[PDB]
Amino acid sequence: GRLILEHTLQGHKGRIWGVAWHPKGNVFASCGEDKAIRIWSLTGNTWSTKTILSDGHKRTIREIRWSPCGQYLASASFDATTAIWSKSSGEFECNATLEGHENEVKSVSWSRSGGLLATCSRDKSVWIWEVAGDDEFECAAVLNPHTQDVKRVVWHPTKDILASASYDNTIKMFAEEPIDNDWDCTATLTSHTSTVWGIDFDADGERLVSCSDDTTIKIWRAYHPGNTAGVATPDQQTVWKCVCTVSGQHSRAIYDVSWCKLTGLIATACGDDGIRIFKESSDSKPDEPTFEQITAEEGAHDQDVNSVQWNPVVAGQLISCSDDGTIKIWKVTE
Amino acid sequence: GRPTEIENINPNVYDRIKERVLENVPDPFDKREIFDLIRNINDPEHPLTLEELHVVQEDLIRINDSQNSVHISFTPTIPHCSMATLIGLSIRVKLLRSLPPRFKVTVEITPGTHASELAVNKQLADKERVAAALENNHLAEVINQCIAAK
Amino acid sequence: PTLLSLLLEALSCPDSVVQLSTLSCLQPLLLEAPQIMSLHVDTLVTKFLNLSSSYSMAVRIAALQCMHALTRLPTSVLLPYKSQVIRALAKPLDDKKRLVRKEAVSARGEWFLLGSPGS
Ligand SMILES: [K+]
Repeated sequence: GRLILEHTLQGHKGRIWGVAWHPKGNVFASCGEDKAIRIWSLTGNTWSTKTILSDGHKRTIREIRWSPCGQYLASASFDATTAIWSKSSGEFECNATLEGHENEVKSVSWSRSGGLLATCSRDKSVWIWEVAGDDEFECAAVLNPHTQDVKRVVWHPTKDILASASYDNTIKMFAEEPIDNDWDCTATLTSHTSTVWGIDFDADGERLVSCSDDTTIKIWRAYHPGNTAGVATPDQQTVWKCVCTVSGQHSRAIYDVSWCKLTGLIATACGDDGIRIFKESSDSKPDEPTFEQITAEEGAHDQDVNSVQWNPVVAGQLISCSDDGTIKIWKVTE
Repeated sequence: GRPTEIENINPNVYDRIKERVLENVPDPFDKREIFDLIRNINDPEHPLTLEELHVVQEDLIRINDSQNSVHISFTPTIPHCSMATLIGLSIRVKLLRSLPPRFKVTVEITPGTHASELAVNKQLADKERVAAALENNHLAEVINQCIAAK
Repeated sequence: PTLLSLLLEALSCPDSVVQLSTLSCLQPLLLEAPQIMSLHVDTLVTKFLNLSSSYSMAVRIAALQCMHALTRLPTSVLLPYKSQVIRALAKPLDDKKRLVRKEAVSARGEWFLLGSPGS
């Protein structure tokens, strides 16, 4: 396999934290240290910034995430707020602001349905919000299960399940009981020896990647009751198990991982400035899967690679950002 | 991760050594230069430098210019120093500003010299928490007092 | 024209002796007459950065010492340059000589303190 660099973008001033593809795949957004969000549209063969969003946050914007509808965008920043931007007038303005977190907000995520919004912060908490309209936002649950800084929140692709990665080396699943009408923690995943930075589900949603500060990525499989293997859940809820651990592939902490829903490829953003692509082996067993590194670009950036995101529309197109102040769009060929 | 097999030698390394085979002479980064960057950092609470309190020492610094790696080991004044993270943070900020970005800096407590060394090392190694800490105006001001040269 | 205009135009002279000559005059002017020097910040910042990458080790040193001396100008007029200067001064931090790297550390460190919580 080969990883090919297509474009390099330097819109922001300073380090760039997050990038995310629009569900149409022709537009992406980026946030960074400059406290500004840049919307990038593709005209011809060149990518360019069409709009610049400023003054929405007083502090650094860590992550931005598109709605499943793709109309409006939400940003988690260090000013303990999560801003909501909307293009109702043909131009993007900040209509609503979500406050409540005690410290810096680290992550946002949208559910598959699009009516649920989840945030996590350095206050060891994971919040879930309800969206009844653009003029209305209602807090659904405030959860404090994590003992340390919560790094990321990611929703399940097919179902309304929430996953959270934390500085406490653990991952936590969250599901709501129908009879109870309240959110609760489903299971706790404990195999990493250091901070869990990133998480991403596979296409169907029965598996999960996680990258951590321990320079390893792990594959988690969801086991429901009555599994053939023989794994039993003392509670009614499902349990996840570490069925694969890739080690020695990364020199430093892995800050982000993305699992493509079109190809099944896995990309990692490491602190050694390197992007690595992993693909599941052809004969890999469903209880002990084997993943092999097909291609990598050790000099993908001049500094730490902060985020990697596959394109939902264009198969094999990857985007990444780094502390060197660059956004790079890649094309992988198996 | 795993060490390179003894039978193999990396082509980029071999060529790069042959490139070096070919005033204008370059000066490599060494322990002394890094030590000169952190020796005069002031203690947050006392009118002494980290060198005078033996918090930083030249032989507690490891660096490889070619491999783009710097390791700093600092010894807190007391085994339960409540300023260990602040002191280690001042070292990072000075090195973050003074070193080329190609250098990956690791700042850890000298082993066995502090009760919470694992927890402190983990904070200083988290670039996100370090970045968020610098956006605290009171915290960045105290750091600048320690980093100031006079 | 004025001697100041001749000192500024001397920064573009390809001769290294002329560059070292005008730089030795500009640094005290930056330190003792900052209000007058602030009018020419754009050409001072531009030319000093170019000279910090000259073939001459002495020129690179003198150029960075002026970059340090620029921080004596009023802070309100330096801040629109603070970002690009910190990015530009990252290159002399990796210069092949210790003596010039030392000046790059000193100059860049003072440009970090322009937007500083401390006065
Ligand atoms: K000043």
